[PDB]
Amino acid sequence: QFNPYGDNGGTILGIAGEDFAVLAGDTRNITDYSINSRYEPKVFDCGDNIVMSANGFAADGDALVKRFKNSVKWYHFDHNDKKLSINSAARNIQHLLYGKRFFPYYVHTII
Amino acid sequence: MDIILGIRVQDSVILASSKAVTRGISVLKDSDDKTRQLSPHTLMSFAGEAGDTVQFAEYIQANIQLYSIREDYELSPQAVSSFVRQELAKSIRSRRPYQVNVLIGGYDKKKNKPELYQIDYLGTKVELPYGAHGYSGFYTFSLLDHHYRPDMTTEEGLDLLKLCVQELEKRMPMDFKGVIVKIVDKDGIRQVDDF
Amino acid sequence: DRGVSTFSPEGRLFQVEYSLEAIKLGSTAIGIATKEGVVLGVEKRATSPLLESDSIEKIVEIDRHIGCAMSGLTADARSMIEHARTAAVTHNLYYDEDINVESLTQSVCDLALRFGELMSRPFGVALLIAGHDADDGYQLFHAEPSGTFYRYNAKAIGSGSEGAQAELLNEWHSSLTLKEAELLVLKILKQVMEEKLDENNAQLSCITKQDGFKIYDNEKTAELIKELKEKEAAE
Amino acid sequence: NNYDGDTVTFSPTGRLFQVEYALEAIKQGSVTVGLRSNTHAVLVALKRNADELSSYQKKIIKCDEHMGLSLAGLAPDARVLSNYLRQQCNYSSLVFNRKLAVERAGHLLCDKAQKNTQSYGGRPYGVGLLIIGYDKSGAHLLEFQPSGNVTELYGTAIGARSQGAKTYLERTLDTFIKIDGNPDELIKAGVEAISQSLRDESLTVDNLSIAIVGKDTPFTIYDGEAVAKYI
Amino acid sequence: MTDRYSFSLTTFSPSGKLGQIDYALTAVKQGVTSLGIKATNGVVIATEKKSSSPLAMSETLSKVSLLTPDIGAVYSGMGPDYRVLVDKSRKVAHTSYKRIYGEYPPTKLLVSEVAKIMQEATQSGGVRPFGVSLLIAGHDEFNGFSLYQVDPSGSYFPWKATAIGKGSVAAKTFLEKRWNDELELEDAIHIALLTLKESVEGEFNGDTIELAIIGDENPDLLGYTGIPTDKGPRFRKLTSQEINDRLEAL
Amino acid sequence: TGYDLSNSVFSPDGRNFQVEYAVKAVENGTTSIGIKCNDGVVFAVEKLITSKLLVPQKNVKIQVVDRHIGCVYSGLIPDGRHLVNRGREEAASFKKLYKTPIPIPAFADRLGQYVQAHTLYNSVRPFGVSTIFGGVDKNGAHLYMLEPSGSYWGYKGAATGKGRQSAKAELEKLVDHHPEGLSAREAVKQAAKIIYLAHEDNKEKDFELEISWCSLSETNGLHKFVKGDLLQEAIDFAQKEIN
Amino acid sequence: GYDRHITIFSPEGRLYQVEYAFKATNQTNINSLAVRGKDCTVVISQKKVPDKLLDPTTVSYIFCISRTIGMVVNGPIPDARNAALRAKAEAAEFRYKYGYDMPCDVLAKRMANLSQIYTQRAYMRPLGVILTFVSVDEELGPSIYKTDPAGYYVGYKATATGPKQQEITTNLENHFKKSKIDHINEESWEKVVEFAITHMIDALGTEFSKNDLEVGVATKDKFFTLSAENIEERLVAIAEQ
Amino acid sequence: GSRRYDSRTTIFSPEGRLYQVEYALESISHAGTAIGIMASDGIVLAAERKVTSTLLEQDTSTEKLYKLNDKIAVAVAGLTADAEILINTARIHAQNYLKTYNEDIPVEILVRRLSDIKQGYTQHGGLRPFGVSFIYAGYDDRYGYQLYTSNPSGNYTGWKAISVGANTSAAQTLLQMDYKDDMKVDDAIELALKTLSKTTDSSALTYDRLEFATIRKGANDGEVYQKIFKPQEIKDILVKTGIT
Amino acid sequence: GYDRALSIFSPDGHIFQVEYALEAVKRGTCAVGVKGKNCVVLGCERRSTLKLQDTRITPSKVSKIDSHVVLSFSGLNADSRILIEKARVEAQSHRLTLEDPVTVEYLTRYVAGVQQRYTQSGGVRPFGVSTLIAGFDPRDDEPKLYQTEPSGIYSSWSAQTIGRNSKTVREFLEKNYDRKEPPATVEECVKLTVRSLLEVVQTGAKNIEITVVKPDSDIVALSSEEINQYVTQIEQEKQE
Ligand SMILES: [Cl-]
Repeated sequence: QFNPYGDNGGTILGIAGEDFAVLAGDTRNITDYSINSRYEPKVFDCGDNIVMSANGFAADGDALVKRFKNSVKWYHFDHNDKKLSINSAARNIQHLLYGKRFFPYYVHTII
Repeated sequence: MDIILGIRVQDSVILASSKAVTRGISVLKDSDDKTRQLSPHTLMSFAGEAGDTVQFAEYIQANIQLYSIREDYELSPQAVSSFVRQELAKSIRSRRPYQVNVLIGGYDKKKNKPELYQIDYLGTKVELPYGAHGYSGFYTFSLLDHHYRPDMTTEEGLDLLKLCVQELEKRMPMDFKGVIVKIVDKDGIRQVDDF
Repeated sequence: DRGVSTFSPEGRLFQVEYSLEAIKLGSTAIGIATKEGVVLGVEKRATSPLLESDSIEKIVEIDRHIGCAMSGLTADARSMIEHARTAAVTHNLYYDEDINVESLTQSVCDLALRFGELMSRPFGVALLIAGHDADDGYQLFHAEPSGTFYRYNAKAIGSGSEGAQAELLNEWHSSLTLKEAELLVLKILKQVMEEKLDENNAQLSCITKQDGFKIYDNEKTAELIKELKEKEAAE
Repeated sequence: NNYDGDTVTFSPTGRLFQVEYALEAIKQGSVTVGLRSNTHAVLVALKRNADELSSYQKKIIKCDEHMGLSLAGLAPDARVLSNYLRQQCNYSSLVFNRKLAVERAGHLLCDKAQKNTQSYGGRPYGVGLLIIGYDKSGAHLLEFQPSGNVTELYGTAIGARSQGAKTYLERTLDTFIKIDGNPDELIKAGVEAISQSLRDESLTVDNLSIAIVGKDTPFTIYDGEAVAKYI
Repeated sequence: MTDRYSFSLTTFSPSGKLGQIDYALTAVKQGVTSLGIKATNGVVIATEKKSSSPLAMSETLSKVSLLTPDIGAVYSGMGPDYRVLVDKSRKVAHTSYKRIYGEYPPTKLLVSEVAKIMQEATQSGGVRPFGVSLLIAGHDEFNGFSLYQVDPSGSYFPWKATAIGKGSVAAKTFLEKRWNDELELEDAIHIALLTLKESVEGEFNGDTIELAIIGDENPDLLGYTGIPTDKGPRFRKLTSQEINDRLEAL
Repeated sequence: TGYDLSNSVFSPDGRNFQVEYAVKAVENGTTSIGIKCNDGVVFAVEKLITSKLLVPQKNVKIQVVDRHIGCVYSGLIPDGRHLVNRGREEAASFKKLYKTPIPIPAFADRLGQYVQAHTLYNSVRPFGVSTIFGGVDKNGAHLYMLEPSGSYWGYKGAATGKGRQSAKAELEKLVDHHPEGLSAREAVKQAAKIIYLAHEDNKEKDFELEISWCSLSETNGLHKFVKGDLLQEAIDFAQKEIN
Repeated sequence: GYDRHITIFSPEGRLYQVEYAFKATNQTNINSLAVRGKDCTVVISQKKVPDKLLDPTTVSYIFCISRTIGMVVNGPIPDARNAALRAKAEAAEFRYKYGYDMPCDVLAKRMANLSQIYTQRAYMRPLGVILTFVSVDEELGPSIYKTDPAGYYVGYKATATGPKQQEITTNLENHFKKSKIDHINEESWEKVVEFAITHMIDALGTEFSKNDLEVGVATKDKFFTLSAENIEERLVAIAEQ
Repeated sequence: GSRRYDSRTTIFSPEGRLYQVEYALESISHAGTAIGIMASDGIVLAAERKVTSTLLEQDTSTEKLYKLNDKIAVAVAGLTADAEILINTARIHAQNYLKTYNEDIPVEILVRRLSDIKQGYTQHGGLRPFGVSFIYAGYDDRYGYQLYTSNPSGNYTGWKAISVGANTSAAQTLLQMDYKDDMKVDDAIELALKTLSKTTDSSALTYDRLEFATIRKGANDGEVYQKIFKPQEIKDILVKTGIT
Repeated sequence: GYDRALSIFSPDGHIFQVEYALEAVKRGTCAVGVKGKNCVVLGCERRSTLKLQDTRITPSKVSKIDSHVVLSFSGLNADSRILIEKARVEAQSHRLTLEDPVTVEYLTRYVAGVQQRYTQSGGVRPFGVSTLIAGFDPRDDEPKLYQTEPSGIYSSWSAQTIGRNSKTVREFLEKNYDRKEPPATVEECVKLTVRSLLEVVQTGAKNIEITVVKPDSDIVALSSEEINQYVTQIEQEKQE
């Protein structure tokens, strides 16, 4: 049987300071016991001073980040270049993820 | 939902329906009325899968109430039961069937007769002097076989129903938290508040 | 006959131009935007004295920060209001925030030209959409059935509109208070209305940042009418 | 006359009157100018107001980081077409990781407008567009007419009194094409061009709308006190 | 590339006339004469094979068509409209009847189904009525022999005998004099040939006349043996020779 | 009367006047030609320089279908593009199913049936273009010309637009004076001349010559645009012949 | 007068669009003829290449529908090709579904039923063409069946179509009145083609070169068109007797 | 496009009438008269055939009186083909109601359904209305004997006696004159035939011209019987009442 | 599907199909609505051109939508059934989802919305019907009377009439109805409703129908004799 999911490993970490925030991730990409890449960026600048990472199954992670980046683009078009606040971004990402409630994006996301 | 009984006597139909609503480990409620008035002289009790039971009952209720306004007329218990049966018989070959068993107790104002219909989730209709759904019938039908007479009064019907409830309280494993009893006669539907 | 989406030789859509004529026949609606709020007022125009005038709902809430007044075939506005309210609430659901007044107006206006042979004809109603958001502050928009919308410092629509707009031309300045704007709407309504203006045949409303969109009570409007009469008599 | 009831009908001389009437809506629209050098491309648009209380109708729409247009005619039709361009620009990026070529963008607009001219029930688009962009082959300026005809140009103008600005550009051709690595001088030439289409009214601070795209310049729109420099 | 004619092309005029039906009836009037006569032991239907050219092989053009083994049809009016109706009539006899009940429909019900198709062309979107009148002769076990006329309107009437098309008025008067309720099939064929001779101008023989009967069961025409209940088709198209034989005793 | 107001209506003549009106749009357009040579075809077109502001060599009119077919048209330019877009879909589905690139006669009928379909209903307008197209297939070179009616034939030379009569006269001389045939490089030069000669009908505005060609020897049977030195050589040859 | 624009009845009971489609039939100004031999069916048609720029090899109104069926069209080429493509599709689909080659007369009926629909349904116009189908059918033998814009169709012993059809028709009528048979009593198709050309020459009163004619021949199990050189051979034989 | 040829069958005139409905009613005014008369112990349906020919096979013929179920019948005036479309729909609605509720359909419910179908053709779809007016004669256990009529507008009303088709003005005056509430079926039969006999455009009223039917609760043991009269039985009732 | 735009704007800004639908309402029999202090009364005209009618089974002019709301109308009868059916369905659908019967205002707004939709949908004409919708909201004793019309506008009325000669009866009501003191009792309200109809009806009691709706689903239709007593009392007082 075809299994649509995989596990590309990795680990990510968000920490919120007083007037800053960090989003860290390791750069290793794996499948089973093989290393795919020693430097495959996982944490992305999405514009509007938001950083994002969708760690787990890298194909679903890339798909989600790509869709959110695009969501930011269309948020500018549709609402007069308004800055997407982090709380708004979060709610938008909930709807992206829940949209595939019955065929999930196999990732733990942090912004 | 567990126990629903029906008994048709001389001049009325009596429906007894358990009050317990249990989900898994806990008894969430002990005062649940497992019945809907479809028309002034027709009452439907129901039991089956959670959600499906009420959704189906209220759906039938809305349709019979819609008929009553359109024609300014009450459908006979026979007609309401045939409508209900068809809905269930349609249901059983659906994507997701209604898992609901019903008793329809009604007083036919034209014929001046009480009528009790037993319909299961497959759409299996039968007119009976007394009926039950699920495990209730296993205990109660033998009692009713022994003690029933067609010319019984409503008070005799209620005493016979107490004897059914006592037997169920003695021998069934689940605590169904007693029954709400309702009488359907020429004057309409009323609830026996002390049972 | 002829296509519903047909261009005239001058380069205008016949149906859109004819719907604009229907809007001219409608009751007057006036909007005035200030730095203290936006005021929306309407002529009710009851067709008979037996008609209970409080049931005439020509001023309408879209969200807490967005109000709306209408003029023309007011039955056509119900599906536009419905769309606006849904758009406002739906955007709050997706983004956890109030929706921009411009973005709301743009959403309403997207319905306008969805007609052909979709709905069978344009809307026969113009809207004054007033609101407040954090980005562009207090705003008043005029939403037509052409699909176009203009922002306005002040605007009149309906039967008395060109008369009212010339009056708003002179009277409006950037330093208007809310109380001044209220009286100014009442003044210009009284001027262009056929029947004598009172609390039962005219309605006021406003939208402020603090309190949001509020339709005024008849008792509150009555006091502002009495205040207007005295200040006109004062010189 | 008898052959102008719908877009599906040719006249006896081979004309589509509904398309020509749509073309007329553009001439009624406010003037907008487009021009470019080898490094940058500039849109200059005279915005129109309803009256003194009203705002000035926005003429320039951004399609991507490297492309956008100015409109003249029905603004709702410019919104539909710009949204279509936004999507096509976006599809090129998502699927091919490729910025959409300005020439190919024109071809897409042409074909979208065309379908409305050959089928019954629909109407032509009632708007003209000036698309500017910077892609892998440098700066570009396009003129879209709702007949379907799209034309790559060094400079142009569309709208009311646009023939004045178009003549100026036709004289200035050899000068402004050489304005490389100097955005302010290219905008000046565009502002001087659009001035040839003015009568009675002059360029005020909330009247004028300018946009620019170029080599190391994203498509950005300048309105309000941002264009006071060029008045 | 759209069918935008979702509206009726047949509508009521101020006088209450359905114009397109009347005009269809006018087309039927111009058409060649065909007739039907019902006997006690059979029905006969007949028409003139009006050949469009002498180079044309008029045998290939069948104006008289078998619908079921016991039902036949003939027409007056537009031949192509008739041909497609015969295709639909044959099919509806199977789909709406034989595949349900395992037997062929009775004459009246098949007629009803044809009538329905013609009525729908009189009310549906983007179509004109059929420009034909049909004469459908048939037999079934419980109704016996029967003859029906079907008009462009969808209306149908049972007849003892009738004619439609060119010389119908004269032909119907001729049949009124000759018809009685004691006619044998041979007598009806003889009367059919006499009636049809009046409306024909040119040659009058088996090659220019098409004539079929609904009569006795023909087990010889069945094609197989071994089922006592299947006794063979009651419909039979008379040959060119069989017609000429009866024209000598005319 | 009223027979010319709706497409797909036969006049009492037996004519579809809306198609004949489409032809007028074609006759109004710029001149385009096609020349069949020994092992290929050559397409050329007149591009009117409306203004100095038009960027030279940029507003390309000739279109490629698949990799082996060239298309040029006169009339309503968008209608031509729509037809070529369809042609590309037809050529793609043909190659997808049958593997081989679409033969030119096969491709011609695909355009022919599509254009003809736009004369069958009142809900669509006929095409306002005559399209000259062709290329090299397994059976050799083929040139076609396709009208608003859906009518098309094979050609030795083809011409359409405002300068068609002038062009047709010139093409007819080439057919008479070269029965053994014309070379691909010759056909490019002659195509340039014929567009220059046909420009006397559109003589008010100056123009820009555009040529393309498919030839078995010169382009490996692929459609290519004539560019640079070979284009300038053809322009010089054309300029010399008019003087 | 919109009863003349679409296919609905006029007060007289007429379909004017059908009648005007018949007139479109003669727009090409080409005359066709079809005759039957013992073993064959021959169809000839005038070929007119007015333009010198035309490739004469591509100018044709005879179509190979299937291996056994040929079709000559009288009418404009776009409608002719519309009808050709459909007939080819129908003939191929028939073979696939029913497991034997579509008979000529059945294809004719099918195309006629399609033509009928255009006369009844308003959105579809009639095709302005007359379709003459020819084959050597395996059951019926040499076969000529003709369809028109009305949706009429019938078998023929011989036929002619075009502006001067009546002249050709009477010429053929008079020959068959002499011979008293339904066909050309001739063994080889080559001589049946010679008959066809000869009787068109007599009927039209014009001489033909090789490039003025176009010939189709149906034999058992194939239909084929003759080349210019095959026709030349035919013309030489006619002249030599 | 197609708009050019659209009659627009579902529009108001300036006066607020539906053109096609009015013209359909004009069509119906030329159709053979049908009369319904309701008595205390039954209903009569009488109707005049339109196409007198001696060669029409009358005993197997049905243009006027149709059976919807065992309890309900209709008399038709207008296009027979149109009526048959509606009749087969009404026959199905009756059986759908029987299948659902296990009770025969009440007369008004069946009538309303058909009337609603007719209404639909006047408000949407762009099609011509049905050129038919029905007289419904029926029985149910709620209202007993009922007479209704529907027309192409989709409006229906109940009646004690009613005519549709030709000469209804004259027919309705004669019925209004001689009808009484305590009337019986045998009297109503006589009234129906006398009314047709006077309003008919023909020279004389004969058996071969009529379709006749009764719905009686005068079957064996309190049931309801629908009698569609045979030609000979119509001939007998014409002699009995004294018309021939 | 049939998509044709039947309701469209004309050069003067009018939608003729909507206005011609109002002419169908003008043709319809007169209907009147009068709300008292603790009741609403719906009066309706029955034209006496139609005798030999069966008044038991003929569709009555006032229709119950639910047990607490009624709908009368003027205009095309066949069109009114469609609105009544949709309203009845929506009334049960409201009870099913909201667990509460409709308010009179809600039901009016729904019926009005259906009427509006038919003025800008392809392939349909407007309803040739205006309605009077009357009743009492659940657990409320304030009377409600609303009017709708083909365009889809709706509004609340102290008293209102629609249909033929509605101009005359509206004239009557405008002078006879006092807002400060409405008909205090059922008797007074029915009397004023009958009086107003007697201006137009021009015949005794067979041509008038009255339906009284009271709070808590108390709806009753008056008989001929009960109405005829009001007709007798009005004209005996008038002779003075
Ligand atoms: Cl077929």
